[PDB]
Amino acid sequence: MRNQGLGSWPVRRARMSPHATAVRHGGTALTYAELSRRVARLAHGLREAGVRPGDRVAYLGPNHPAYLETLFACGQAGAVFVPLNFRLGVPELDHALADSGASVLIHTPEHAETVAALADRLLRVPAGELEAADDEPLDLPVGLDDVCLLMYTSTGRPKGAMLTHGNLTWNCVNVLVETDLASDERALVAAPLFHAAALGMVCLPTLLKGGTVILHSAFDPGAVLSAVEQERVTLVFGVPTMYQAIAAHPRWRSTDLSSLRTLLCGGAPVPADLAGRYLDRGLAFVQGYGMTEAAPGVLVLDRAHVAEKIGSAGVPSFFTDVRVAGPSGEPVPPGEKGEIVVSGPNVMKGYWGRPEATAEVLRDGWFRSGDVATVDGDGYFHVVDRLKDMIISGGENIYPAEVENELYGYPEACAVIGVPDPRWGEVGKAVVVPDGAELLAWLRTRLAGYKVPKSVEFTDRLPTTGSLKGEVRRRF
Amino acid sequence: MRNQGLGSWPVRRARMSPHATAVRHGGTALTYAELSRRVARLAHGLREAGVRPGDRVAYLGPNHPAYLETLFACGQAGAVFVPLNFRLGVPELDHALADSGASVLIHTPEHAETVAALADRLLRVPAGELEAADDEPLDLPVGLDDVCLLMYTSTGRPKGAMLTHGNLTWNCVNVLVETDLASDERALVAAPLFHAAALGMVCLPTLLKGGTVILHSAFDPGAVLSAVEQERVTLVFGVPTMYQAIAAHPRWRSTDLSSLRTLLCGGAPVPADLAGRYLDRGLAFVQGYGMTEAAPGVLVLDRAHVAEKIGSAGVPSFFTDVRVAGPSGEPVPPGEKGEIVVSGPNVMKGYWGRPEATAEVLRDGWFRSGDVATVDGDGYFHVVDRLKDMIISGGENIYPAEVENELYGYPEACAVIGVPDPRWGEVGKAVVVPDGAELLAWLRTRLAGYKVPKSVEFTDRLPTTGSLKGEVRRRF
Amino acid sequence: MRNQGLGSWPVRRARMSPHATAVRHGGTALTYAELSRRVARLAHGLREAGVRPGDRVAYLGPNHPAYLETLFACGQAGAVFVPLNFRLGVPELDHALADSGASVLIHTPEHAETVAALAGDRLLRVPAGELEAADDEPLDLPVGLDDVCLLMYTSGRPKGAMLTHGNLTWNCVNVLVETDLASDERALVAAPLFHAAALGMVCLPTLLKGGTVILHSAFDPGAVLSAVEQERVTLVFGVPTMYQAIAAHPRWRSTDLSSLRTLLCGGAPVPADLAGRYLDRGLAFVQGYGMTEAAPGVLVLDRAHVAEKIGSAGVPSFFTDVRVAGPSGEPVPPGEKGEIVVSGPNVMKGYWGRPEATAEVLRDGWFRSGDVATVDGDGYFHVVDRLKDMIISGGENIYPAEVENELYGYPGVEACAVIGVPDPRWGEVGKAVVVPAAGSRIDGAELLAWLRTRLAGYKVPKSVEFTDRLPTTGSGKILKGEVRRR
Amino acid sequence: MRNQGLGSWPVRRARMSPHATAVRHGGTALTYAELSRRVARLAHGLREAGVRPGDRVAYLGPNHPAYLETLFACGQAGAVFVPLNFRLGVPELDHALADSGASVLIHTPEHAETVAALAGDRLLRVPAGELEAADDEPLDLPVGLDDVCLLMYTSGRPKGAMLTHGNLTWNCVNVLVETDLASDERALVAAPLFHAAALGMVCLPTLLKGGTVILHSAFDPGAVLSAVEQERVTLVFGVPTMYQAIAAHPRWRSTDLSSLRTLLCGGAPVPADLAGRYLDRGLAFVQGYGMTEAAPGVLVLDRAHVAEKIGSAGVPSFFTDVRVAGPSGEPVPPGEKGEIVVSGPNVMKGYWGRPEATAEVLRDGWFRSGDVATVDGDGYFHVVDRLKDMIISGGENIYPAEVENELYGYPGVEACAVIGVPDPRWGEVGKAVVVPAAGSRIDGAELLAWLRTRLAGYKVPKSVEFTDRLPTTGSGKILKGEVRRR
Ligand SMILES: Nc1ncnc2c1ncn2[C@@H]1O[C@H](COP(=O)(O)O)[C@@H](O)[C@H]1O
Ligand SMILES: Nc1ncnc2c1ncn2[C@@H]1O[C@H](COP(=O)(O)O)[C@@H](O)[C@H]1O
Ligand SMILES: Nc1ncnc2c1ncn2[C@@H]1O[C@H](COP(=O)(O)O)[C@@H](O)[C@H]1O
Ligand SMILES: Nc1ncnc2c1ncn2[C@@H]1O[C@H](COP(=O)(O)O)[C@@H](O)[C@H]1O
Ligand SMILES: [Mg+2]
Ligand SMILES: [Mg+2]
Ligand SMILES: [Mg+2]
Ligand SMILES: [Mg+2]
Ligand SMILES: [Mg+2]
Ligand SMILES: [Mg+2]
Ligand SMILES: [Mg+2]
Ligand SMILES: [Mg+2]
Repeated sequence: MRNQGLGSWPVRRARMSPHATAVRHGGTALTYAELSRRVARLAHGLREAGVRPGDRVAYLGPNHPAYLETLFACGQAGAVFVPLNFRLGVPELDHALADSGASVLIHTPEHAETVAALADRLLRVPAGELEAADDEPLDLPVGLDDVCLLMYTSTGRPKGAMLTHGNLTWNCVNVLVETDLASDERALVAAPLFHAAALGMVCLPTLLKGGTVILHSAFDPGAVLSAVEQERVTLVFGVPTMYQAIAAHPRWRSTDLSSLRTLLCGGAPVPADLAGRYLDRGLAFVQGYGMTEAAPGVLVLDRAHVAEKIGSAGVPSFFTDVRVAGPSGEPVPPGEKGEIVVSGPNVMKGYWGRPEATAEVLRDGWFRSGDVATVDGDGYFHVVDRLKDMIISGGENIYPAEVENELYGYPEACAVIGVPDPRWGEVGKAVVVPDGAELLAWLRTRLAGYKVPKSVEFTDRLPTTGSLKGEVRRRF
Repeated sequence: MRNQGLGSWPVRRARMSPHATAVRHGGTALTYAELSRRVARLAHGLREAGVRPGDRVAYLGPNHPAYLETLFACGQAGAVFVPLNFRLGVPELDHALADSGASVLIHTPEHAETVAALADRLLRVPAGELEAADDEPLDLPVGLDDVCLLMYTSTGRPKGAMLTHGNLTWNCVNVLVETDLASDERALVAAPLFHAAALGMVCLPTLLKGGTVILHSAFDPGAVLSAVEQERVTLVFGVPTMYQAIAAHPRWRSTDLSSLRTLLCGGAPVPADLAGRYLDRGLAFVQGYGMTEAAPGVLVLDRAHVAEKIGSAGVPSFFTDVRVAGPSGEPVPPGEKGEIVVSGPNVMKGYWGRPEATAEVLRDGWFRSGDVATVDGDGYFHVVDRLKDMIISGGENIYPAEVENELYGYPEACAVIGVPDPRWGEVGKAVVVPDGAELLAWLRTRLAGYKVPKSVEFTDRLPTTGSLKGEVRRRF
Repeated sequence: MRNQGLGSWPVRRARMSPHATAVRHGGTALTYAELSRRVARLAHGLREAGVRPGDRVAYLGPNHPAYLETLFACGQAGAVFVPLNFRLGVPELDHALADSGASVLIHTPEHAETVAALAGDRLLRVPAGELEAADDEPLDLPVGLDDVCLLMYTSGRPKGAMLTHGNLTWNCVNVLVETDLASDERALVAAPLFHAAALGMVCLPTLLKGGTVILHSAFDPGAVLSAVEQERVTLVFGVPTMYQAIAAHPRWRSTDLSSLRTLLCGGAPVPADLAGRYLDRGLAFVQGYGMTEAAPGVLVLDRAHVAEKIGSAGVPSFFTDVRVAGPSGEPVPPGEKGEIVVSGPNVMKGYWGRPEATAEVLRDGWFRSGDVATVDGDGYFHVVDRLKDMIISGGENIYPAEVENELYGYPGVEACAVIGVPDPRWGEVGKAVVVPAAGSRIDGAELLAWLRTRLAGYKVPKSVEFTDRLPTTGSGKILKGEVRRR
Repeated sequence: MRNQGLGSWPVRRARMSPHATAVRHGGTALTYAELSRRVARLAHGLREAGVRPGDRVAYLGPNHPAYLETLFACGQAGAVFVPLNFRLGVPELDHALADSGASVLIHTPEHAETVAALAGDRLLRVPAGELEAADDEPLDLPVGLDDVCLLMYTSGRPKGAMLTHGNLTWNCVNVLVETDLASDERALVAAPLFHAAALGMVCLPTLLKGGTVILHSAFDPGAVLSAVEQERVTLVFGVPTMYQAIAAHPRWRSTDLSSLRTLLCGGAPVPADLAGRYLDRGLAFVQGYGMTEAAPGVLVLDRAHVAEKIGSAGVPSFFTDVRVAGPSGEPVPPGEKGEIVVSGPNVMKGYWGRPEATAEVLRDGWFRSGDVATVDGDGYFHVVDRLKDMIISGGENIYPAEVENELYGYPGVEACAVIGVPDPRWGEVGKAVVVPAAGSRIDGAELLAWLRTRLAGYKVPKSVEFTDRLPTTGSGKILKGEVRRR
């Protein structure tokens, strides 16, 4: 078989479990054989619409069978898939389509308006039209080092992370090594497949294991609770906010959750209170740390250590290597702070048409996360902060997230930011929404003096749309 | 991490589950951390004994922790491991050591006599001596295309199958894709680790998943039954003969088997009667077809189809491609006979220092199994016979195994062999152990005339040590 | 340097010989310094026009600096170059553009009309020299030797040969190993650069060596002779028909040829007449055999061995392996006929979008030439015919070239071609198509009767049809897609 | 052909120029045909003696056909060649054999005693020419360009540079691109083949081009001159000390040097005296800079640019990238000092069994030269000193070569060396070690007092110790492991 990439997956799965159900969405159920044939038809269709090896095909739409069909079809046509972030403005879609140089944009009816407003040598086709009339799979030569997809990463305009067929395959291998999945898996995907997390951590590994991927086009806590008991979901991925919204809904206590085997949380660390609430209900989080550039898995905190290592990001996935390094590039003394750097077959080729930006951050197979961390005696990592947020005050490092985290012990939302100073170069400045007074004096009971902000401004709201933004700087 | 091969596995597993038990043998229990440190010490030890990248280290001994320690140590030293078949004569050991050019032979006390009789620029050291006094892992550069081990294949002298770190890694990925293993796996290894089957199908995948490998230096049906209930085994690999011996032992009915989740059978097809007996007891066989040259997995018949497709070899493992091909090299019309040929990342680099012999059988990534087969409408394969046993009679193919299989319906053991003929070029000759008469007339009720042997010789015993041999030819 | 491909060549060469003349075209000369600045301006320009890694850029025009600028600019932009046969009509160009999926076409002004008529909605049509951006700093995109450099179309429908950066780099290494080029070469490219021959055998190796490529937009033997003595050409590539026209020109005696060091001849063998005419003016041919799919070098017959091994295609280039194989695939009894099969780092990735057609001719890195040949005890290859021109008649093979060779011995046969035609008795039978000399009269029955004299009856065509002209390539090979016409 | 490595070179070359002389050594000449038969006999012989893929075979002896036979036979047997420094004592050879893990040692008869004293239990000791098997059919084992061809030991303890088949192949491509070699080269190898210079810059490229390698077992300027005029040498490699001894010989005027086309000089820059002495006999040096770990080519200063860019190490070879980097790793303000870092397919796999020492100097395919240098506006490199010879004195850098350069200007300083010596005030301070001319008397205090005249006080050594001779390499570089002696 000449196609070694994701394009071949539907065909390989169909030889193994043709009649097993692969995708559920509204009333739509696709078996593996139905997926293979629908993929082979869209591939031949992209060929006929003039798609050639290395060409980019964008998808603008929600979690939906068309997402996976476009993904596998691209692979089958030797093309590069581009899953757009469906929440972005026209200017931003335009930027993503210009940069990737997409030659075809496949979209769902609800985006038809927005698609018609996009900047003219792009073939914009509604999902289902482009599909052709052969349903025998193409077998084009695709190696694992060939780019499978461009995933745009939000300090500059967005950059396309080049994830190879190899990157996503080896990420799925990592998941199968560290988590226990089976043939009879029923995985609920209510996080977006346009993020590496839903796609890499749950969708692809469930399809590869011959289980069922249940897609929701939207996140609703209630639909997720109903889905869990009605569909007998074994496997869910979410970010803390999605598990917060689920636990907080009226039917949290009423819903039957005995079917859940594996609850994956990524994106950010699970707050202690949230982990405790799921634990109280018999549910333990597997916590993942990762990034787009690692396709995305890097560290796993297993359900056994979730309580024993509170707000650890965990240990390396099997085929990855992870270290904390200085600016010096060398490993730091254990317990000391440095930058998480990642290496392995899951790590990206680079940023699409940005080779210099790539070289700042990728070198000798090692990717710079932009995360400050410590490694404890047991090789468990502890994320401190974003290296970009770091304040330098009389040559001493201040991690806002440490100072912020103390401010939250005070009787809503806060940001600590760097501010020029005539003699220290930079000094802390707390921005707080509440009912006030100068209790920086409380912070002086809690922090190294030099870490305490020298000023505190009260406000009414902060740019907290992130679901906080360092545009707080702009309001110094 | 520069070592991408099996040598790195103990270190990667120890970052993940240090305190979980990896190996049980007599009273010996090794945790992953204990395995990593023991491996790092044997690696440094091999270095100090003058082992350099690409050097061969042989192991002569039974299933035992020293087997895995030598395997991982070789990998860690950038060396090539050579697991000898412990049942072979001195002349045959000599041939395997000459051909591989082993520079170190590590052995267990019981083989000390035999090792002292071996032909003088070989360093012969008992297991445990060579071990050194650093226990920090070496990180030498090892790629997946580097040879991990030489596995000798029984029509000529034995040939060393070069299995790369890549071959064994991708075989383990295949196993994790098609079978459901967990962190809490307890796998019994009473088949020899010097075969690709025990090593590739069970041992490596169980270690990679963070479970426990229970080794028995010998096959005893009784010890296996006791082991299953006393140790709570979830996972067993065997050949039909080993499952035949287990089911036939006094304590078959008495033994508690509720712990068994996955029963793997390989080597040959499970006789209907044997599959039925395990089924009657609630136990379903996953059947594997494979060969040394595929590291070794190729086809899987899952527990769901074990009854529905009796004596099918099954469908391709996910990352493999399998076809029946003519001498013409092309796929054959469905249902027609041809040679199973295998392709994929599990398939060997070639036979050690035999490039011409390799080229007869490996070409464009495709390996010739030497197995005649058919593929049915559902893509399920059916092994007919060994291409080498095929008889050509007036230009028509006779598969002895088909004729033999009819002879076994007659009221012990039989072989059908080719025999020169003045006008047909070759003709059948049945060799039977019983009480006789010429009931080739019964075969004429059952077979195409041209397939019926033209003569039948009765005998007392046949070379049935294989646990039949085409040395029956020699007694034409 | 992250770009290992041809896109990095102008920057690697500008570091060593910045002020040496790289390209001469009439009154225009680029130094290596200027080539690198122009290539980098065009690569930036292409990217501004939406060119991204793997996109296809086509060039329509003759031998021109813009050919080499577009080639190198594509590599620098991580893109794939598509050199179009500039003699094609718009239906054939439409096919090449659609199959390739070119999203940009650069053309010289004489193709403005052809370009206006192309099937194009998502093709940017650009006149050469209108996409030169302000930024002249070389881009350094990650490009490996296994990345595709260009699609070169075959003469079924045209198939796009995927030549990698490695394929073309290793062809140049083959040329440097077997031919003696120096930093003062003055190479005349009067054959088309859209063929592998001029590009791979003369153009790129000369640029690699810091030499001067002299381009002619067209072949005129009179321009070639003026150029050799005026420009002191050291190196020429041509097919035998070019070298014939050069020798049959009135200024062949008066032209100073003393500068000529290396005469490369490919496409077909040099007739004994041709060798003799050049021998007597001191000039010997290095004869090469190759194909598009080997980028293109495979065999060479050097000037030292043209004497004893007459009509040989010669011996393998250093990094290339060459064999004659059975219809099986297995090597043949030495002396007997089989197919030339080629292996090495010069051999293509496969045909673009045509994986099944690729697998029929490319397995285990061995390419099926479609050439029938023998190999002698000395490893010298002898090309007999094209496999697909074979005529099977009562289950015996007939080699038409053996028959055409005999037909040339008959008074007033100026050109001919023997094709397979269906027949119920024999499956196939030969038909001769013969072009008579303008001042010669030929009886069909006498011609056939005379062949029967010379050949086993099974080889002799059953019929003869006369014509004024046969379908010949720009070079002068008979298409044999005159099966269609008779 | 499954062997892509140097092991296949004798068979690839026997196909093209079988009867051309490949190697001449006094009265012995091998044709390419005979080299291939001998290499194949030895490869079979090695395998009979238990040599398998990846095993190490060492050669102890001078420049000799057996060097090249063992090299190519190792490749053909899938094995790794270990060319030992034949000037080493048995403790240093024992180290090289133990670190390499050689399981076979081929030696010429003059090393019979040294070889008898080696620490060996599992080493087969073999006299050259005693492992020639009957089978002369080339083996074709699978060998990739990334397989290790040879371990070349560094001058800590010696480190084994893993040079791949690719590394050495791509060095030869670099040589063919930048130097004008032809099939009639007659290359004199009077420098040792156990160094990368003679092997990679002259020997292998000449064999690739179907030329003749003329080997001398020893360097004697009188033999070199006789050989040039008698053998009509076209190509020579040497370090400046070899070219100095050749020019200071009585038969330099009477020797016909007219055959010389290419003079390659590596190791160190040619003094202005040397260039002038060769200029006046019509001869110009192609000057190369390189190291073992780049197989070894990196920079070249061609004869066309030796005039204006005096003391330059020149510009990068075509397939090699070269930069000056901060202690950071980042490129430096142009004109300022940093370390030469090298990238390209010629750069080694790493040091054998020494992955940590490798990672200190080799990341992202960039190798740290240990050379301090500047680059000018023209991309020409200027080597200043070795990084590890730097003297840090009150946190200021002192370049000893800048100080030794000034010391050479003082009456009767024949040789000298400046080393770092510990000091409590400044961390480090310089000490001069000076060899006086046999007929010169020098006051230490006056020498230092005069340096103070010429240099900032912080650069001037605090002490001077006199000696009769300094530790110099076979070439003539000062070891600087005279730190040990003073
Ligand atoms: N489990 C986690 N714990 C803490 N921070 C995390 C975790 N997962 C992701 N992050 C943060 O989010 C980044 C990933 O960004 P993205 O590629 O957009 O998913 C990481 O580099 C961290 O800064
Ligand atoms: N499941 C199976 N069914 C039938 N034959 C098998 C099966 N597994 C292995 N074999 C046979 O045994 C061979 C493997 O030999 P070995 O490499 O020694 O294990 C295959 O090529 C088949 O001939
Ligand atoms: N020297 C030659 N002698 C005979 N045929 C040749 C020679 N050079 C090229 N050819 C033919 O031209 C074909 C390549 O065509 P093309 O790829 O279009 O250049 C070869 O496969 C041969 O059939
Ligand atoms: N042309 C040259 N000019 C200056 N130093 C050189 C030159 N060629 C070689 N070297 C020095 O020799 C080193 C290589 O030593 P080796 O690897 O033992 O040949 C380089 O790193 C330089 O320090
Ligand atoms: Mg950039
Ligand atoms: Mg053989
Ligand atoms: Mg000029
Ligand atoms: Mg096709
Ligand atoms: Mg033409
Ligand atoms: Mg000679
Ligand atoms: Mg070390
Ligand atoms: Mg020396």
